[PDB]
Amino acid sequence: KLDTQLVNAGRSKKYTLGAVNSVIQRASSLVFDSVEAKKHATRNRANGELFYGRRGTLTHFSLQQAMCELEGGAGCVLFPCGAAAVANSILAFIEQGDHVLMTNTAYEPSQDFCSKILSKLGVTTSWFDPLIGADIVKHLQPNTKIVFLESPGSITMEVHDVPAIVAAVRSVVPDAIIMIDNTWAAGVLFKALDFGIDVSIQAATKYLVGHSDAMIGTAVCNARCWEQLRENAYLMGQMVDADTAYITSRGLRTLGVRLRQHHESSLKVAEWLAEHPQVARVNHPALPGSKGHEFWKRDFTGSSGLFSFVLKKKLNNEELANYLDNFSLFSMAYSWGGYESLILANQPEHIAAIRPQGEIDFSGTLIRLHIGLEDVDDLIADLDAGFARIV
Amino acid sequence: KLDTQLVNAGRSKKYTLGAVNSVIQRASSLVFDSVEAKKHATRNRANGELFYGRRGTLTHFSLQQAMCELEGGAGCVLFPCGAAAVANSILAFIEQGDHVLMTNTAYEPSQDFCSKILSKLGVTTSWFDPLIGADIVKHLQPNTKIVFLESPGSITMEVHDVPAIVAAVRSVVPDAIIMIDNTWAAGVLFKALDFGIDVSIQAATKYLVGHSDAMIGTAVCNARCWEQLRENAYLMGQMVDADTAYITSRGLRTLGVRLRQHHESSLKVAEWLAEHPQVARVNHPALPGSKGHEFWKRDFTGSSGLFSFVLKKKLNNEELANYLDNFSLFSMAYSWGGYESLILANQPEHIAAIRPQGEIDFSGTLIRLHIGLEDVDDLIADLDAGFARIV
Amino acid sequence: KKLDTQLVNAGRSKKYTLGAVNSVIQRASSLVFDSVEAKKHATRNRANGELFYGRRGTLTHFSLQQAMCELEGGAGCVLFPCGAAAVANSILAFIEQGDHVLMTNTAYEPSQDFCSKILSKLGVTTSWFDPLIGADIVKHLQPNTKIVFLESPGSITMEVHDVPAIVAAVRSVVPDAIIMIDNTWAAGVLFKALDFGIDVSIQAATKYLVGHSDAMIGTAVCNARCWEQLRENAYLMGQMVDADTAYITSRGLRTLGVRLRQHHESSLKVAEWLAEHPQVARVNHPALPGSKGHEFWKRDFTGSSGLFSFVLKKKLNNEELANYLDNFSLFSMAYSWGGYESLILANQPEHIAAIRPQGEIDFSGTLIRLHIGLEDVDDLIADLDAGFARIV
Amino acid sequence: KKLDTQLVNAGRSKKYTLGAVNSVIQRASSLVFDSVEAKKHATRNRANGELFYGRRGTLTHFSLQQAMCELEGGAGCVLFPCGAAAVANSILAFIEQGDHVLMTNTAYEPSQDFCSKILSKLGVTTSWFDPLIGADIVKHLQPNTKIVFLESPGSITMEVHDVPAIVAAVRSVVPDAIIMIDNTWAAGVLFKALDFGIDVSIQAATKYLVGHSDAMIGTAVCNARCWEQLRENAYLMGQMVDADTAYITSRGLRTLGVRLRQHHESSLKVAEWLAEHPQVARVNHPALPGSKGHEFWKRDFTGSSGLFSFVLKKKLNNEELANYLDNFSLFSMAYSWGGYESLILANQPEHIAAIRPQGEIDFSGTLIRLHIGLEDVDDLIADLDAGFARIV
Ligand SMILES: Cc1ncc(COP(=O)(O)O)c(CNNC(=O)CNC(=O)c2ccccc2[N+](=O)[O-])c1O
Ligand SMILES: Cc1ncc(COP(=O)(O)O)c(CNNC(=O)CNC(=O)c2ccccc2[N+](=O)[O-])c1O
Ligand SMILES: Cc1ncc(COP(=O)(O)O)c(CNNC(=O)CNC(=O)c2ccccc2[N+](=O)[O-])c1O
Ligand SMILES: Cc1ncc(COP(=O)(O)O)c(CNNC(=O)CNC(=O)c2ccccc2[N+](=O)[O-])c1O
Repeated sequence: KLDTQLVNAGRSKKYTLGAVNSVIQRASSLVFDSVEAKKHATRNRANGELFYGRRGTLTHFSLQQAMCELEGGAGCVLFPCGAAAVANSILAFIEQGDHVLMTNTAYEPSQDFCSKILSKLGVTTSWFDPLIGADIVKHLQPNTKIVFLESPGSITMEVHDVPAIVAAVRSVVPDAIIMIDNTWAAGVLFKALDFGIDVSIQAATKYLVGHSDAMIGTAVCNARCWEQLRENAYLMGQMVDADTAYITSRGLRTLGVRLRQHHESSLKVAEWLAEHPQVARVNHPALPGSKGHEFWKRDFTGSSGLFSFVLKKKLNNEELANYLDNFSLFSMAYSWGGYESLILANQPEHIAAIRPQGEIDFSGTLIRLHIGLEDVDDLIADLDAGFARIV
Repeated sequence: KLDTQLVNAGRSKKYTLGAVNSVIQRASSLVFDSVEAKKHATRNRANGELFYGRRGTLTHFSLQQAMCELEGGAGCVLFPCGAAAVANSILAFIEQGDHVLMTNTAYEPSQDFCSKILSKLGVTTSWFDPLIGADIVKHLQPNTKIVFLESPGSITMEVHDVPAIVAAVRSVVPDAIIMIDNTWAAGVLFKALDFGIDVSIQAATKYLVGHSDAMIGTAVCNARCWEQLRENAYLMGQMVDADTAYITSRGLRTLGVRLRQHHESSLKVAEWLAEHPQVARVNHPALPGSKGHEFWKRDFTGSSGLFSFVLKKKLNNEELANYLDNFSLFSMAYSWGGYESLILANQPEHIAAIRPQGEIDFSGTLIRLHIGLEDVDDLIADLDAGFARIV
Repeated sequence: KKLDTQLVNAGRSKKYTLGAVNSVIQRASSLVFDSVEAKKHATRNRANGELFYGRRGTLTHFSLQQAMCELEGGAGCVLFPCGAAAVANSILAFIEQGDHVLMTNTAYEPSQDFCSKILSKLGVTTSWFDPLIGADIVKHLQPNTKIVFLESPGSITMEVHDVPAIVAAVRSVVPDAIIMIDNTWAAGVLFKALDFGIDVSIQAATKYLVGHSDAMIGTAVCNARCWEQLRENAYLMGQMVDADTAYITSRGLRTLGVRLRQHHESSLKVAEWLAEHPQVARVNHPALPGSKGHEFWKRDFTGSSGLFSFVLKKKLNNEELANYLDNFSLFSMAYSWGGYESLILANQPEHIAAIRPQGEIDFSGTLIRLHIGLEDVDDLIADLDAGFARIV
Repeated sequence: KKLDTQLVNAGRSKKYTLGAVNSVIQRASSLVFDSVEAKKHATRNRANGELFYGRRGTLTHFSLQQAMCELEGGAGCVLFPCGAAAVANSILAFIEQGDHVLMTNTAYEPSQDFCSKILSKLGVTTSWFDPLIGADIVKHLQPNTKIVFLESPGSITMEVHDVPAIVAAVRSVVPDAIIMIDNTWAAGVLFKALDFGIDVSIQAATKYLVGHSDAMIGTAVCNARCWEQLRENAYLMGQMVDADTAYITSRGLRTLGVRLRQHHESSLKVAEWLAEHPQVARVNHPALPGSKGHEFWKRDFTGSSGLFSFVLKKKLNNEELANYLDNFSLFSMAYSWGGYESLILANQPEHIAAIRPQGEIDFSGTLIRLHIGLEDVDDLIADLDAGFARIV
């Protein structure tokens, strides 16, 4: 039923108004026909009645309903991009004197938000290994307000044991807010809220949009946390434009047919790479032997198309250039989750610098691939030609 | 030359590409043709070279150039709405232990951001009377990091003596960042940076857009402050979508013909109201006798169309309804700065609650009007019929 | 009740705005019927503003249509992908093989070319008339004249028709003719075509109504007589415009008064200054005495827009033309006009003689067409003035 | 080189993307010339992908056009505001008074109506042929036959043409005929019309190419023979589409393979289950044996999309029709199809007989047309199954 849910999510008649898709209602001012009307809207301004564009229009409410049904939440808070949803969801719950506990595999800007913004506001952050599981109790302080997960991890793709972490956190700091950047799973391949996580955050920019042309962050919250996140994010003026909400809603419609192709293609490339003479290791959550694969197999209902592998060699600059500058199909760029395939390289030194309190365990150049919707054999061909350029 | 500047602002060929208007480049991923290319973009990622959608596309850079030329700045930082530009421009400059000094006439959500978000981050806020001028030294602490102005003030429309406040602030706390919400002036009727203000902030939502259908905040910064605001806002993931940037750029083109009509019409209504038997006072910066009018006349090059007046009576609920529910032309709604005319009422109690460390000096119902582009005599007719409903 | 109030409010009923200030943007091809009964009711009202199929329009189209009928005083508005589409398709909707089309020889070139290249091969003939022919138009009417096509002011050369005299003459000989006008210069509002007994007022909404040179759309506002046939026959050619464009056009109306007053004030000031300039032979601005049909402009129009032309005393050679046109700081070379920015275009008399069928030109120097936008008028005059310095 | 790779990359050259993954959206009517020389060069290349005027298109149009020529193997793509506009205007671009149009009687109703209501009054006649006539089409050719109009599978009833036999027969008698096809069902890609010797492949891009039921656009991909005349004559009717829509259509291509594979797999599964259902008399799915022209589908197509129909054993009365159609949970009633969602439409044999000129229908029960979208196929079968329960 996921495919059916996706097609229908948020498409109530009060939002579509005769069309198939939600209307696009562009507004700041929302007009009250009367003082009574204005009073009614005012009491329901956080409850899907038209009140002010900053709180949203029909189009925003449609997307919010859809995200709440897809991720099993009480509310969905919207932001101009994923990095805004992370920074602002964390800010919404902290105060001076708090502690933040974040996976050391967190997306780099999520780490930087912590080390550069929070630290000057009297909030401390420390970090843990993604495979720590129930041993995360070691790192929990009496002032731990936030435990921030990302499964699979950015770049190196380690999958957490979420149930073990959650049980540990609840037993030691029940007041903590547990958050996850669940972008890799597009929110639907790993039902974070069903595991006792409080807030599931996405760079909706990625798979939800699906086309590399609109930026939006979402935070689906359980009932415990929705009001605080919603009201504090509002005080920060966080919102997303109506047209971007429309396009994200529209992305959901093909999310299933897309994710199934990204899964099938990326796993095939990964299986091929793992057997390649020029390849040291492959980090793909779906691949047997990858870090946390057991958790992926147990806790997820699918895979997306982002993963990485480690070359046997550490490429020098000339080799790096010969490798990356000559691809026919893979493009160099940041972000992922679109229809096209992307490639990026990270040297182990670069990764060592964004693994706080951790230790890197590879020495070759790491290549991150996003496998899009091109023919998978064309993409294999392209990688095979790349391996020839560096033998 | 303002009219000419507005027509041409940010319309360089590298942005328009053969068209009259800037292109609309929707993107998250921006592609690097080579490793060298990627290195060059990386060093120039805050300097108008394509790097990542979060930093912006051609369309964002075009708007940023235009805002910088119109307000005489080193840089323009973009946000999803005005409330986001205020909250995030202030956050960008504070740390735990700082003090914020804000006019007590500041837009309510700007005050709330302070009292509800900053206070829990160990930052204190206090407030001053808008007409305080050089006497603001009274309120300056050795830890005052931000002095936040809004001229004219929200709702009651008091105009600051900006030169006197700035001189006082500089002489006592030279390290302070002086900020203004300059939305009423659309940034161009009061050249805030030329007065020694560090950051000029707009709800671009208002006059810059001009049509009540796109939300966007801007912060034009001098060279002293641009980097910090830009980089810290980025760490908060602040941005605006490409299409909204396009539409804001497009708004500028008619900004002059619009503002001239809002000035001419609103002043005529104000002159009429000031002579009306049912009216106690009129708060219009352009009107002789209004609070700070002398400063407006000296420091501004024009007026917009937002102002307020005070009824001789304090309307009861039945009267409020009879008055507001029966207008033909004025609509009830929040925001302003569009092509249409709006009306809102505030009771003195409501205003008393958002004037921290101040004292209200009126007792009748306050009516805030936004005078749009309708025929001014039609709008007078509509108000005259409204006065008949409450005699 | 004044035009500015009309412009702000046109089309903005709550059934289209749904709480917002502007109409909603309803993007759709499929429109869903909740029941057989609902489907049957929508079928009955499919050309009557009930959601039935995207090709017939959505709420966003209905809003614009309502606003256009209000502004031009029409019974209906038919929408098209651009001005040229509204012209070609409004003519096509009323003709049959064996009909005759009578068109002003000052008509926009593609409108003439549609007649001469498309209609001719469908057994429909066209002839042309001088825009100042007035009551003597009777001389050009045939038994089979189906359409009389006006454009006032004319394209490029700006001649104003004596519309009352023309309309009275046509009605006296072929009362059942379809009289159409390309009313783009006036933006449908500075000249109220339907009050003058014209059947169809056509605009490239691309120009003034949109106002920003970034969307294309044609409109045809019809009296009650002609609406059904134009609408149904335009529908059979699949003519429509996208919902977003309809939104932007409605949004354009909002500032149309403040923009046109500026275009009027500025262009008139530039035209007066050009009239006094030694390098200028003649100025073709409808608002200016000595301009063809000025007298009809004064009587029949309530304003001027920003488009006009003037004739140089010299006929520039290619080198002087480049010198002149290549070195402007504020005027740009471009087609279209009706936007916020100022534009310049040169035409040699030989070029204009070639698109004046069955008529003669009245000038021999280089003709410059100006669009005066919203820039400072003195900056614009300084730019023009430096141009003259380049060709003395 | 496979279709999926093609789809992801079609039209995405750097001169159109400018650093982004997708083409830029260039909204424009005016396109600015920096000099007389630049203006002269743009004039020369105005139908050749150089920015000249918005009506000819911007970078966003050129990108789509390139992608369409690549996908359908054409020399050019002409763009139109909707499918119906691409049909009416592609036919109009090639005819003259005294020509004859020969069209399949299974052609989309508005395509027939254009012929019978518009072309007839311009001295152009039309006749119709059974979609299975194959090589016997020679029998319907006239000395003056200018156009032969195919649609395969046919609208509603889904009959597949034996295109090779038809094309060979037409070429043997009137080699200079213009053969056109409405190729919307195949999305231009499951049947490569131009490899079959057809001159013009027309789509309502509104359907599969856009894929989401929220933009309207027509395309006509032309061989080298026919491109200029279709393009220039379509230009004279002011035919274009807005830049944003062109963007969205190009963006639609990106997911067209993953969507069509799903539509194929799901619709085939539903069609097989319907074939076995007791309340079902016949299933018209091209992919299914016993369906008219299935044999030509198997030989000539590389896939199926999600649109098909089936015929009930009963002819439903009005009460049963309401009962059936009014109570679906996942299927919606709507026109158009080719989107992500599932749709249902009923037609009575009397309705279809009325739009089958010069031919007979082959069924007598109620005909149901299904669009199978991206929902779970078993959920869809449960919805259909509950429907049958409502009319047993
Ligand atoms: C898991 C996850 N979570 C949030 C975001 C941010 O979303 P947004 O890009 O929509 O703000 C992302 C964005 N990801 N982009 C990429 O992984 C590739 N880009 C980067 O790594 C990048 C780009 C620009 C600047 C800096 C970095 N970086 O890693 O430091 C994410 O991967
Ligand atoms: C001077 C100034 N500065 C910033 C903003 C906010 O910009 P944004 O609306 O684009 O976020 C505004 C927005 N103004 N809106 C209005 O004055 C009318 N609305 C309100 O007062 C309002 C609306 C909704 C909720 C609360 C309030 N309020 O005053 O508390 C502003 O006036
Ligand atoms: C009075 C009038 N009426 C209709 C139209 C057409 O509008 P559209 O551009 O929205 O189709 C216009 C168009 N105005 N455009 C120009 O002056 C510039 N462009 C051209 O003239 C042009 C452009 C493309 C192809 C052919 C020509 N031409 O003049 O032959 C008009 O001036
Ligand atoms: C094979 C084929 N070819 C062209 C078009 C037209 O596309 P457009 O809707 O983009 O013009 C279509 C249109 N498909 N639309 C439908 O099945 C639903 N709508 C209608 O049939 C309809 C709609 C409006 C007016 C008239 C009709 N009609 O069938 O007569 C098509 O099926």
